[PDB]
Amino acid sequence: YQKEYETAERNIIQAKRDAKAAGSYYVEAQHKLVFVVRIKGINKIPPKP
Amino acid sequence: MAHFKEYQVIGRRLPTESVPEPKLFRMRIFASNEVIAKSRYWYFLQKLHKVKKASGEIVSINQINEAHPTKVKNFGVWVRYDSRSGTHNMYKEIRDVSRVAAVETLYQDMAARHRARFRSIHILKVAEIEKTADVKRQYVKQFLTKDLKFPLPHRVQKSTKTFSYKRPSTFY
Amino acid sequence: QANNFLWPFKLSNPSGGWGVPRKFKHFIQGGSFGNREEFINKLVKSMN
Amino acid sequence: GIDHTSKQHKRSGHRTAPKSDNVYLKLLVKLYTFLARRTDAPFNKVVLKALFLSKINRPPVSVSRIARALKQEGAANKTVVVVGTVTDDARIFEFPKTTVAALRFTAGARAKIVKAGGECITLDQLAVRAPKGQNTLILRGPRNSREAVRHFGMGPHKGKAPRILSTGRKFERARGRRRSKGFKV
Amino acid sequence: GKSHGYRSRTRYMFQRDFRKHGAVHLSTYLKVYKVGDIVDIKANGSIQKGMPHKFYQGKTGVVYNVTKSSVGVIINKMVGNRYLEKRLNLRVEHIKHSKCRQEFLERVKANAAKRAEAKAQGVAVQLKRQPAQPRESRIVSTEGNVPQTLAPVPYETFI
Amino acid sequence: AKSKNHTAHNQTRKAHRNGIKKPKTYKYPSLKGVDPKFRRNHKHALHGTAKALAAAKK
RNA sequence: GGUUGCGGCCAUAUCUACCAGAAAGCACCGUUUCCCGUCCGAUCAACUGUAGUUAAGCUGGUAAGAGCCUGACCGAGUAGUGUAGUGGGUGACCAUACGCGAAACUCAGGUGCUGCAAUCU
RNA sequence: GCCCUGAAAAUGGAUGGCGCUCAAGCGUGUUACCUAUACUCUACCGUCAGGGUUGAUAUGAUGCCCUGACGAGUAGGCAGG
RNA sequence: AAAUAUGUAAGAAGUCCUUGUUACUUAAUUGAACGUGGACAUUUGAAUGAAGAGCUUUUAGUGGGCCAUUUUUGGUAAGCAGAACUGGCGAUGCGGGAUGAACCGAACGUAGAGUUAAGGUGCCGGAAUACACGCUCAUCAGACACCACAAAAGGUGUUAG
RNA sequence: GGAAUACUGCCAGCUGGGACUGAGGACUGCGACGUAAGUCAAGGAUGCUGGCAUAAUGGUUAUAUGCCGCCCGUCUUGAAA
Ligand SMILES: [Mg+2]
Ligand SMILES: [Mg+2]
Ligand SMILES: [Mg+2]
Ligand SMILES: [Mg+2]
Ligand SMILES: [Mg+2]
Ligand SMILES: [Mg+2]
Ligand SMILES: [Mg+2]
Ligand SMILES: [Mg+2]
Ligand SMILES: [Mg+2]
Ligand SMILES: [Mg+2]
Ligand SMILES: [Mg+2]
Ligand SMILES: [Mg+2]
Ligand SMILES: [Mg+2]
Ligand SMILES: [Mg+2]
Ligand SMILES: [Mg+2]
Ligand SMILES: [Mg+2]
Ligand SMILES: [Mg+2]
Ligand SMILES: [Mg+2]
Ligand SMILES: [Mg+2]
Ligand SMILES: [Mg+2]
Ligand SMILES: [Mg+2]
Ligand SMILES: [Mg+2]
Ligand SMILES: [Mg+2]
Ligand SMILES: [Mg+2]
Ligand SMILES: [Mg+2]
Ligand SMILES: [Mg+2]
Ligand SMILES: [Mg+2]
Ligand SMILES: [Mg+2]
Repeated sequence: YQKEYETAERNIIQAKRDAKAAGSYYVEAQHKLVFVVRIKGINKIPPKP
Repeated sequence: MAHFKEYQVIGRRLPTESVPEPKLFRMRIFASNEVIAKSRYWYFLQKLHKVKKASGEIVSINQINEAHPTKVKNFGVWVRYDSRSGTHNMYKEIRDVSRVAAVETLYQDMAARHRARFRSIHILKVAEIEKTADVKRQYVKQFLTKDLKFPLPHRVQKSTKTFSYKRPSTFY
Repeated sequence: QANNFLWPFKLSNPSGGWGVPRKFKHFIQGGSFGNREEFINKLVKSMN
Repeated sequence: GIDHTSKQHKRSGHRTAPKSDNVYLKLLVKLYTFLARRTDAPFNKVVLKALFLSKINRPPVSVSRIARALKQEGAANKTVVVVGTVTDDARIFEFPKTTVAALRFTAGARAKIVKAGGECITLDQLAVRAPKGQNTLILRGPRNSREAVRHFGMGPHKGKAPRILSTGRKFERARGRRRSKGFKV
Repeated sequence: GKSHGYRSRTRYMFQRDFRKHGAVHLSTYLKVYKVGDIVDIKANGSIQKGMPHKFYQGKTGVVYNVTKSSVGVIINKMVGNRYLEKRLNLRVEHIKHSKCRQEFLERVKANAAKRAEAKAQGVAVQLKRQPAQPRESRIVSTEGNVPQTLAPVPYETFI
Repeated sequence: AKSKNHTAHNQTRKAHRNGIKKPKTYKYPSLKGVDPKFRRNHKHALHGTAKALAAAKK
């Protein structure tokens, strides 16, 4: 997994530099994952949310 | 809306089989982080082309650093803004070392003098003014005269302690 | 299945603060709430 | 705080022990909770629970009812288990052999079963013979056959029995019970 | 005082579609209905018999009966804190096969088939629908598409 | 004295404590209101198929 | 491809005007003994297919034609709207943030498609 | 934009008070700091749940033991005292 | 002709093949229903969650409500009267709004340590008489949501356009 | 042309100061370091030293000081009224 990671990240970096080099723009994949933190307490909340 | 950086934002409409390769549009946006800058990109694009970010994508976002961050320049600033009772265009001048430095004083100045918060202003153009005396505005021309010097009368030093055993002076 | 096996993470309040005068506006508007994108790491790290 | 999604401190709605104070029953319970815990065997888990049931939920199993179950294909030699009491029934004539384990036999039921060459076992006796419930047939009385339940769900068009104390024409048979007297039900 | 007749509040609901008044075309009478079919109810106010009450306008249920001129439909209606089961006798002018049960049956076939070619190749299938996924990396080129840069525009009156 | 006249206020809070569940679905549902001729013939159809199923057990 | 009978969708099929139509069909068209209906064989009924005609119907063409249809980063991401703030404003009201998104307008293109059966230089 | 006029009510008096004028005022930006019965970690009380254990072997099997979570309350219901 | 709200579906009670029953139905073993026998279980037919799901009986209190944002009717208006959805108060302390049923924050076993919220940090009072660019001088300045009001109209005050 | 630095981010990089806690009670578990026997910071604190006796310390009580604290019961949308 250390390798997987290390080379995915590196890959993306070089992708970008190559596009630049070709006069193109690399556009990154949209994020497949998020972390969400609830920051409002628990009173007065509308049913749907 | 803070300590400003300036970004190139480049975006486009999503590809269709009908139009792969749709045209690319760029804006220079002043904002403090890139989440704001892309927001701002879409806010303007939506007022200028049919596109919502749901039909478009951002292709590139890149910070543009000041080229000569210690040459002093005089900048022309063009601004559109809302007052409590209408909306106005306005040309002002700012003397500074970087666009990013200029723009930030623009925002403080719109706040001080016209009570314009950030939501209410659009930066229309910002430009180094090439030839001195294309400078139009007194309060910047004043600084452009030859062998300019001035004193700073009445100097107040801040004191580190609450009592002082001598009556201070303002002498500079 | 993996994610569900993980109980909800119980974070503390952020150590160092929220960095804005008011949480209940959007991150775009001066802060907390909504997608702050990459900047979630800094926030979660101070909460963790 | 916590946005609770479910009642806090809710207690399972189930008996955990018999409400009875009969020492002997507690002992049958003490037996079965060892058995239930220490063997696999679904059987004891079932018999464990049934020991806790209140009287309304142990309706009696009758001796003809055992006769009938014994006529199931491949059932004739099973030992039939009633976690409750077995009652006599003058309605079957030919009654077969088998071994019935129950909480209680009425006198006629013991007689009947015995006379036909069979055997009456108590639950601990059934335990030793069948620590895992091997070759048993658990039987249950008709619970909704009770008089109380005739009146449940009483309402317009429900088909239920009023709680009447005294019956005949002249008691609750006129307005609202026939088209000729106001409406019908 | 107040007024709550049977067709109360129905002026726009039972009206006919603009430039679509008159005879109802025969397709309506040629559809066949089966017990267990899923129909959508929608009143045709030009046919006053066999007409759904207005609560059922826009609602979809299951056919439970078929008759000379009508289908019986089962609708589940909420009254209080509980759905009650309701049965309606609608004439056919007021009913229409539910189009989504059709996509569904079509897909069930498609599914059986996808399963077949997969087994008669002995491979994995994957038959359930995924939702729209994030979007993978791309390289946009600039050949013929050097980005055009835009700026905000000055206020102006057009009046 | 006049008093309040109507409101729904609180009524959905109340319906949703224990509330809504759904229909009570069965295979083999109520034949209530189904065409009498039809039913009368379904009877005979079912009797017959039962008959034969038992006929195929000798 | 034409035409007829029975249609599906029900103006891209309707409307106005002017042209054009071989062949077959369809039509108009001749007749009044009969069944049948009229103030009136006009309609409706019957009879011949015989005496006649494409005039009309009908089909298609024309038209910076009326209407209808379709498209469009045409207008307009506008109007309106779900959600957010101890945002602005004396207020009326307005701006921003995450989203959804019209109508009229303008311009471009189009003006029936089709199922069954029969028949035709 | 700020400021000034327009701007009249009754006991003496209220940006909360003092007082503050390149503010301790108005607009805006940036850091640090103070602080709730909230959040994080830990002890203890109780409630609920799940689990183990009289197999022969001293003193409670409605017991002993292990583990996780939870705790606002009028009218009112039940429980243990 | 929106937005928000709203109905149904996303399969084992399913699919396919074979051919049984009837008094219904068809010109017609033709359909319609219900079935026998045979085949198909890895993703079996989107997502996320499930603190277990389903069910029965019986009985308390209540049946004056009120408030806020938004929609909204009557009224010049009202701390007025009347509806819509949600969230609150009532039944509820705690931290902030000096004060205060209803606003902001946040809901509560007994405690220790840490961190924050809303709100604050001259002194009263815990916390920079912090940093930065302006603007403002009032012989009636001004000073913070709900909130404890101010307008038309004027100024050669001063600012920027 | 060749560097540096800032900014942002990563390290299963090394270290200093301060504060609260120390539940548990033979052994069982997962490991780590050792060539090894052994060792360990690895399923919850130990070790060394000292201090106190008509006392260190703790409970109670009175009083002062800081901050806080309206009269209960009742009906009520709303009671310190
Ligand atoms: Mg923006
Ligand atoms: Mg917009
Ligand atoms: Mg404006
Ligand atoms: Mg603007
Ligand atoms: Mg809020
Ligand atoms: Mg967001
Ligand atoms: Mg043809
Ligand atoms: Mg068709
Ligand atoms: Mg005649
Ligand atoms: Mg005539
Ligand atoms: Mg004639
Ligand atoms: Mg005729
Ligand atoms: Mg004709
Ligand atoms: Mg014709
Ligand atoms: Mg023509
Ligand atoms: Mg035209
Ligand atoms: Mg809105
Ligand atoms: Mg809003
Ligand atoms: Mg403000
Ligand atoms: Mg507002
Ligand atoms: Mg608006
Ligand atoms: Mg507007
Ligand atoms: Mg979004
Ligand atoms: Mg549309
Ligand atoms: Mg077209
Ligand atoms: Mg056809
Ligand atoms: Mg034909
Ligand atoms: Mg305001």
